[PDB]
Amino acid sequence: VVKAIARNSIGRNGVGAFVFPCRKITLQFCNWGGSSEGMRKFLTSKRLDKWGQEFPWIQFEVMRKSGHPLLRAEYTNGREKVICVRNLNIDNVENKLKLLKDSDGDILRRRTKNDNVESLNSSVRGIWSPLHAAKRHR
Amino acid sequence: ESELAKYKEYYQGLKSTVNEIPESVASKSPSLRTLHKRLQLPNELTYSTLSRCLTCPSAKLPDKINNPTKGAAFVNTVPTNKYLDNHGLNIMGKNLLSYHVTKSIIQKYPRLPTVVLNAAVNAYISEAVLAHIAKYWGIEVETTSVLSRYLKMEPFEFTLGRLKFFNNSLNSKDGIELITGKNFSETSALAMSVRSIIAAIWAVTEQKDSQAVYRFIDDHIMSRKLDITKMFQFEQPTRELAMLCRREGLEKPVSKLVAESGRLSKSPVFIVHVFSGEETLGEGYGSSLKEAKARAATDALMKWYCYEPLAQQEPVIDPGTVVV
Amino acid sequence: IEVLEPSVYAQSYRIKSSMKKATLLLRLLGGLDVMKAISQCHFSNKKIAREVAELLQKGVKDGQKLGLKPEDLYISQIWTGSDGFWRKRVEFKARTRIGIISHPYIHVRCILRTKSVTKRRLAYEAHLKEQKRAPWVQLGDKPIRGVTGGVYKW
Amino acid sequence: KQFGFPKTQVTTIYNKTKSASNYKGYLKHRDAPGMYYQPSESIATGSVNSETIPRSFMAASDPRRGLDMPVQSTKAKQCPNVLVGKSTVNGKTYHLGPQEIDEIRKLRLDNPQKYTRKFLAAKYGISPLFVSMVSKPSEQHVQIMESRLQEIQSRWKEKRRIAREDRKRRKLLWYQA
Amino acid sequence: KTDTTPLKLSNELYAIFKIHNRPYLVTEGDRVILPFKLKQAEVGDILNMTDVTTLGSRNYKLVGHPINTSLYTLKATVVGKTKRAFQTREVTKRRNRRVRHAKSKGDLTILRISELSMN
RNA sequence: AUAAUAAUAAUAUGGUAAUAGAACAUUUAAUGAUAAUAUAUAUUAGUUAUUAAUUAAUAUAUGUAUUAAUUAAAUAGAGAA
RNA sequence: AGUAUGAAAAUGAUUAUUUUAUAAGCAAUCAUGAAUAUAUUAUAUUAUAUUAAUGAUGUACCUUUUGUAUAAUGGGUCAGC
Ligand SMILES: [Mg+2]
Ligand SMILES: [Mg+2]
Ligand SMILES: [Mg+2]
Ligand SMILES: [Mg+2]
Ligand SMILES: [Mg+2]
Ligand SMILES: [Mg+2]
Ligand SMILES: [Mg+2]
Ligand SMILES: [Mg+2]
Ligand SMILES: [Mg+2]
Ligand SMILES: [Mg+2]
Ligand SMILES: [Mg+2]
Ligand SMILES: [Mg+2]
Ligand SMILES: [Mg+2]
Ligand SMILES: [Mg+2]
Ligand SMILES: [Mg+2]
Ligand SMILES: [Mg+2]
Ligand SMILES: [Mg+2]
Repeated sequence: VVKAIARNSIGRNGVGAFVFPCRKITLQFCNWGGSSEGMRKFLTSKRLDKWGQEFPWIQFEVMRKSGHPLLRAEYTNGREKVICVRNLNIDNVENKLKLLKDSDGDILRRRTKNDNVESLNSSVRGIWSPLHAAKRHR
Repeated sequence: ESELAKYKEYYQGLKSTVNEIPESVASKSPSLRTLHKRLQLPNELTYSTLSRCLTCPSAKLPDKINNPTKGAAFVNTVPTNKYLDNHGLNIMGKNLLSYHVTKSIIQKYPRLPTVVLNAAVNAYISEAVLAHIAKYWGIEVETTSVLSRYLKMEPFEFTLGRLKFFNNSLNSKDGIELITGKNFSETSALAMSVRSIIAAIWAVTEQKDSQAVYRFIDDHIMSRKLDITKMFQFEQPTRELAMLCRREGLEKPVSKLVAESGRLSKSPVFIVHVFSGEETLGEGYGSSLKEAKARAATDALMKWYCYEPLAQQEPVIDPGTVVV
Repeated sequence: IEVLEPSVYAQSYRIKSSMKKATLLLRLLGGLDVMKAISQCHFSNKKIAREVAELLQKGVKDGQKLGLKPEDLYISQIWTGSDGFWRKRVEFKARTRIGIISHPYIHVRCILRTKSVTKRRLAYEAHLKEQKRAPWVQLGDKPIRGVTGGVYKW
Repeated sequence: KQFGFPKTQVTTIYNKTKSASNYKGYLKHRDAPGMYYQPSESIATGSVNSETIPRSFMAASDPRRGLDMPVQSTKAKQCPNVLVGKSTVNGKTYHLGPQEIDEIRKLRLDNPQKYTRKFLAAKYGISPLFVSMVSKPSEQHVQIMESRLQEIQSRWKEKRRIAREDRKRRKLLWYQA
Repeated sequence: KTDTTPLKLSNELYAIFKIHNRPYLVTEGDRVILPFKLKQAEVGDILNMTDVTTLGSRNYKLVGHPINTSLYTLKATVVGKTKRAFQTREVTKRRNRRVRHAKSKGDLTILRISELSMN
């Protein structure tokens, strides 16, 4: 007889439809404090409208808090990236926005040498077997 | 003015908007618009239908609202109109999802056993996978109390763009989890949102593009990875293989030894082939003769059950699961 | 789950000894049942034993007062510490040499748990770990350690 | 021979005997353009690949049936039998009618101790498995045997017990494939 | 002239393609981590490999330098551009008080293989 | 004819004594909103090319910053006596 | 040598996870199995955190010197100065 071992499928983003990793960006600032002069000028400029038009699958907030500026980015996987933008000018805040946008939310990691491909599929040619070898050893 | 009156107006306005879901206010919700074309939904899918997908049959508040001392409070949901709801959409979504995945799995793996196919179909459209898909897509559950939104003065468009259903505030607080039905579970609510989306993408595009929702399903659901080899668990493969050989024209199978090494050792190696005549049906290894014979029998059965014909072949209908 | 299980906290008084001297005895009374650790302290030759025995008796009485049963109690954690405010005195040696003599005071604190709840739970947990442990497969699926390197060797 | 591709193998510019695991050698190997028949140096116990499915196991109207991929490297004439039954080497026999079968059943229920599977198997020239098929022992015989088994399992210490459950999980892994 | 039918009729396939002469061996729906920031490719854009060196199945192979681009279809999609973990090491001499820090945070580009089939 | 940011080509970027340029932490003085849905400190896990500051959770105090930022000063930075 | 608070470190006992009774050197870095704990998107063939399986590299810090692991000077440790 045959019994079934229940399992679940693995999400493979990109093979079918590609869902963009970032989902929400928050542009927090303060109306009092020199640390947010750059973010203020960014929000008053015409750049934020351009960013909305060009990337309209991302949800943009702007919020006022009595503290340092910030840039929160929620991603599909669930994590959140927060950037402190103290004492930065307009272009630097924009560049930090670029980094958050074009990044998956994965936790930063350390990679070994040549560790560049991660596949969840099996091997087209099976694992080497000494018994089923090209030519027998000695 | 008495602030209680102001909350009256806000509460009535929120109830009215949900009861109607006008497109004018639904189109002002950034969550809806972003959720709309993040998944590349057709331009013919009005944002109101997207909200209707997110809405849930929260018609009448239960008898557990009466006291939260028993571990249950529902303050985040407003009563919804019976006509505008996802109750009818999720049935369509469930019907579409079940048909396509079952059809597509069979087409790829004709000879699957019924039990294994049900497991494979479950894996693709399980309640958990659909719930995870919803969270991946960014669907949000309305958790803030209606009063809380009043003080913060939240426009209705935001609440209109979130998953709305009876939410058991105080669910996991202090570890006391009151057990309720599937109607009060976030997992079920999210899954039917995904099914609801599948339904709407069909109704709108069924007339002009018949194979549209199915293309969407193959884009998001069947693009996921699944190894059928891991869904099998045999009991008596040798007897079952013999029955298969008798049923078809194949000859009686005999398992023979090919190579061995370290016979008198802790971990020997034996290779045995199930010969259905001169042809070999299965290959198997192991640390014991009995283990190798079992592995070889399982391999032959697995190969039969998991055969994948080419897309250009004439459709092949399995003669049914082997019955011993 | 650890705190909510029944327990008895027994503290000693400021007793005159050193934390090394007490540890010699306390290491014996590790997991012993209190009803028998008392007897061992009774027949020990160490001056510290008498005061430890009195502490255990008080704990047994304490647990008997909370609701527990004296034969159900066993020492789970016994230890010692420095009580503090050690007096320092100068030792006068022969040729203008000086030493400092300290007079340690320590306290011994016990924790007694019920063998009808804590030990059963631990035994249950050990069984689950035993079931959860993987088998031994002679030709086991040992991972092929090492980056592949963008070459198909097999 | 359906395809006349030149035959090759996983080659390294170095000495494979001493440098099998050196990936640079395989990186630095260059082959002339074209097609190559490079056989797989592996087993196919759990491989669903289309290139290891037996010919007899594919549909009649399958193009790959003509192509001889699953080469019949091994010949049956020289591989000895492994854990094969007597009814397999010598054909099955159907020589018992209802009269003998009723005798087998009545004999077993009478006194299972004297009339056992082996005894009946030798008496009627049939397999012990058959006696299981037709004959059913008295419930008392099963109950004492089950109780007897439990006693044997009781005397085990911890090591033996753990080993036996270890054996049980290994069996599941064999059949899981 | 280049026979390919054995590779047409295969349930699984693998390709060895090179980006800037760095070989990567991939399958359907595998993830590749390129150790550099792709300025020309924006996140979400779809690439089209055209320097594939080897294409093969379990028992067959097709090697080219490069293989003709009309015989296959290999496309990869940019999923994200992230960075390696932050590492700092002190560089100093044996009897020198001054210690210098060599901060390192590499750039990576995540790629996912979307389609891989013969033509 | 400038400033910020980003591109392309080229050159340079070990360093003791030493020289030159630019920044960060703590404290004091001048100016200086906000507030228990906050502030300070400590632990853990993340973010920013990271001696720093930030996000979240936890714990304790305070109806509360000499708080952000620009200057002016240092009993202004310790494995080395 | 004021009063309160005090999860600051050194230091002691005990417990919890992991490793350790055929292996040899600044006690770490890298490569890599295994075990354990957390995780309200582990959808997992998941991610982190701890841990002396095993392999490679590795001659403490400062001062003075042409030159120091040097068996040349200084340092039991932590906190404040
Ligand atoms: Mg004190
Ligand atoms: Mg004397
Ligand atoms: Mg002393
Ligand atoms: Mg060599
Ligand atoms: Mg020197
Ligand atoms: Mg140094
Ligand atoms: Mg320099
Ligand atoms: Mg000073
Ligand atoms: Mg100091
Ligand atoms: Mg220092
Ligand atoms: Mg050993
Ligand atoms: Mg030694
Ligand atoms: Mg000299
Ligand atoms: Mg030297
Ligand atoms: Mg020295
Ligand atoms: Mg020495
Ligand atoms: Mg000294």
